[PDB]
Amino acid sequence: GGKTVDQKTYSVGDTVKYTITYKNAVNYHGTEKVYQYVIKDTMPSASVVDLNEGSYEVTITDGSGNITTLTQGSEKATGKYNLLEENNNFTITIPWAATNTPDDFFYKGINTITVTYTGVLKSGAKPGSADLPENTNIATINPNTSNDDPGQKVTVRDGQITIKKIDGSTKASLQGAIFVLKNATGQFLNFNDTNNVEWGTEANATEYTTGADGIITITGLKEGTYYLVEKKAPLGYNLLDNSQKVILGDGATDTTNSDNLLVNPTVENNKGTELPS
Ligand SMILES: [Ca+2]
Ligand SMILES: [Ca+2]
Ligand SMILES: [Ca+2]
Repeated sequence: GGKTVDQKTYSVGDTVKYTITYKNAVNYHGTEKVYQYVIKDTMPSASVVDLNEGSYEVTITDGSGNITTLTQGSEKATGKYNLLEENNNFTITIPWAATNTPDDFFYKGINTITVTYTGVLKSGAKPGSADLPENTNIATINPNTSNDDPGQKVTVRDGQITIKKIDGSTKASLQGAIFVLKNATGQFLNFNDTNNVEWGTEANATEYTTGADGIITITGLKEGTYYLVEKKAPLGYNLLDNSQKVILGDGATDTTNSDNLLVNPTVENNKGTELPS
């Protein structure tokens, strides 16, 4: 639709670039002179996507491709837009004519209004591919003082890996194993800032321990190929030599309800000699 984001999925802490596009901007609406367009954007909670205030680029593109880049201000004048930011939301008002009644229009023909801006994904975002109103924003664009536009929505997305650690023979769930997560580019996950996934050295990696249920949950990752690296085996088990590949997104296995952003790899462990005896 008319509201889009730059990536199909994100990791927590990533910059999300949003684009709002409105292609029907002309000088009359009904028989009424258009003297402004109002763009209102209601974002998710800032605990989910935190708007970067002041990040806007506002343009008008005419039918020939000519671009006018607008600048911020309250004056009713060509080349301007007014901004109000409150509560993680914003409203942009673009004056369209020098006066409100019949001329003194600033722009001619059929124009496209584009607003680009950014936000930052935070820890409250929900993972997966389902209907997620909490991850969704809505932008409306209306002439003059109308509020009838039903708006354009987009949902930011991320993924989750639920690791289950078992004994390869008995299939029992095993507590106390320690893993780190590696990406496809040689780096290790540091998720110590709960609002920001980071990738770096192994020494700086976050260590995850399998719980009483054998599980580790890592929530808030971009699609891609990851590798589960065992740092400590459960008590009595041999340390696994090699990592286990886990795909999140296209190509995923072990999905929950066919959702390739909710994956459930099982890692098998091998009892060490003393434990079979
Ligand atoms: Ca130009
Ligand atoms: Ca109305
Ligand atoms: Ca980051």
